[PDB]
Amino acid sequence: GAMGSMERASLIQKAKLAEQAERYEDMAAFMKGAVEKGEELSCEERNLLSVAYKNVVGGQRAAWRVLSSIEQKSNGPEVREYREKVETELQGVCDTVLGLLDSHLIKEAGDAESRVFYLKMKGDYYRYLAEVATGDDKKRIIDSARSAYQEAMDISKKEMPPTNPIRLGLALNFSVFHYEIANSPEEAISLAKTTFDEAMADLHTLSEDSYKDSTLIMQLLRDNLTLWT
Amino acid sequence: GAMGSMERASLIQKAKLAEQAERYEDMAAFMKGAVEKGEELSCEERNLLSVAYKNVVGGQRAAWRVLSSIEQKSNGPEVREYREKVETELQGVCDTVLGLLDSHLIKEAGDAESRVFYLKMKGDYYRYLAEVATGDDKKRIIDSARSAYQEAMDISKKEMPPTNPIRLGLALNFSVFHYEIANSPEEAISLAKTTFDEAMADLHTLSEDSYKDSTLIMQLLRDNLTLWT
Amino acid sequence: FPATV
Amino acid sequence: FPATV
Ligand SMILES: *CC(=O)NCC1CCN(C(=O)C2(Oc3ccccc3)CCCC2)CC1
Ligand SMILES: *CC(=O)NCC1CCN(C(=O)C2(Oc3ccccc3)CCCC2)CC1
Ligand SMILES: [Mg+2]
Ligand SMILES: [Mg+2]
Ligand SMILES: [Mg+2]
Ligand SMILES: [Mg+2]
Repeated sequence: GAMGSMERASLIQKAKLAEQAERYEDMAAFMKGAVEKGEELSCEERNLLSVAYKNVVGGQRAAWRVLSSIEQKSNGPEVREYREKVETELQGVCDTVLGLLDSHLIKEAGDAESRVFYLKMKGDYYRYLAEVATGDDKKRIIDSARSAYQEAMDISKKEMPPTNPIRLGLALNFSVFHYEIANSPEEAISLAKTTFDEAMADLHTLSEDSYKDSTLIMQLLRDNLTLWT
Repeated sequence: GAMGSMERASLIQKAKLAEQAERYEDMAAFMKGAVEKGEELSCEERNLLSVAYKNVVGGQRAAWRVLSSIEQKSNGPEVREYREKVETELQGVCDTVLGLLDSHLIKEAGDAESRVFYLKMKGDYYRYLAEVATGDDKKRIIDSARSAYQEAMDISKKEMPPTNPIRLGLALNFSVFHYEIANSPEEAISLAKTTFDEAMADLHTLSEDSYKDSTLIMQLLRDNLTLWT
Repeated sequence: FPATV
Repeated sequence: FPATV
């Protein structure tokens, strides 16, 4: 690939620099490069991968929502055309991420944390595809997201404590999936509440730093619950 | 060019959509396309061109400053390499803008407003080149910026009222050039103060809408003067 | 627009 | 960082 000639450590270093410069497209390219070196990623490296693509796709989703809103309120072909271009670009980014997961992140992920993180990611990028899909494709995409999230949940509940930030993050996102995507607000609320409640009871085992990581995500669960109830 | 197949009106419409979606790279591409249709730009179209490239180059300058700061404080080659890539990209954008001005915006600009706007732009993109240049190249780039700004000022003082937002904007930017680039803070302060004072005296001739445009830029002159004195 | 991570 | 337009 385009980053194939750069040292693995240099790609990671440059991803960190790109993050500091808020150059998220660059950061994603560097992290794609790093994945494509063929070695398993560390916890820090998974964070960098996730931050990079989440920010790129975040920007695309924000742009798409703006354009769709203008398209809706406008009901020439320029708005629909431009919305479709952004849509295609977003689809391309999701396909790239799913590709990375397929080649070969998930298949080599043997530990709970790595496997859950990647399965969570699979769920997230199908969820983004679902936001812009229609018809039968949408139904299949939605079910694919649900399958990935559910497998992640199953592993997380068996192998990780309820304060694990990856477990918490997964539940947060899967809860949003239920509410916004699958139109299952009771499942969304139940998942968020139970996740919060189980984590609360395990907080006493955490160092100050881990306590901060876990309670941050718990706040986001509360924030969403506040919106939904 | 890449946008050569799209209708002129559609390019402009899509630039406006891109602005709403904060897709400034897209906006710049659409406006480049529009310029390359060969017709003179309107006041609104010049605004769209300027907003698009100012935002793209703004992001690059912000990123470059972050990276340079990290490079400075770090005194491997990754920081210098990445800073140089961003630098080259910024240089490429400035070259594109200067190219548009050369092919053929300035030469066809016969009215005061169009010619001053484009000469101001020439000054701005040499100023951005100057921020990242060194040695003899830097001195020549700086002098090129100064020449463009000075010709713009000469036309503006002869042909435009002192409340004209293009005249005001020019003076604001040329003042910043003097202070930050040419190390002439007395010239910077004098230009900003005199511009503010001459505009103040002409405000009584403006409609409410023009009053708002002019006083906005006058506030920016005051803001800079506050920093400098 | 709900929180995700 | 001073204002420009
Ligand atoms: C060991 C490992 O793989 N760690 C991954 C990191 C876990 C902490 N973390 C976070 O808490 C935040 O993002 C995030 C949480 C859960 C899943 C995915 C991402 C970082 C800022 C918000 C929470 C980063 C990833
Ligand atoms: C007739 C014509 O060419 N008009 C150009 C516009 C003049 C108003 N304007 C502005 O006031 C702002 O930007 C700007 C001012 C001066 C020079 C260049 C840009 C818009 C927001 C800040 C002032 C837009 C351009
Ligand atoms: Mg489509
Ligand atoms: Mg359930
Ligand atoms: Mg250089
Ligand atoms: Mg003078």
